[PDB]
Amino acid sequence: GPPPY
Amino acid sequence: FEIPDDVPLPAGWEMAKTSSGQRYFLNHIDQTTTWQDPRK
Ligand SMILES: *CCCCCCCC
Repeated sequence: GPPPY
Repeated sequence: FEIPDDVPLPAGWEMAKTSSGQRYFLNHIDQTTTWQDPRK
């Protein structure tokens, strides 16, 4: 699960 | 761990922590987030 920007 | 400062980061690439040291790297040229990779 990649974090947002 | 496993991430010395022998080399800086890549250009157009911010960074940010999303947990206990989860310094996920923010790719600017591509606008994205990824765990360790460019540093180590
Ligand atoms: C905690 C098990 C699920 C974590 C892997 C999902 C990465 C997006």
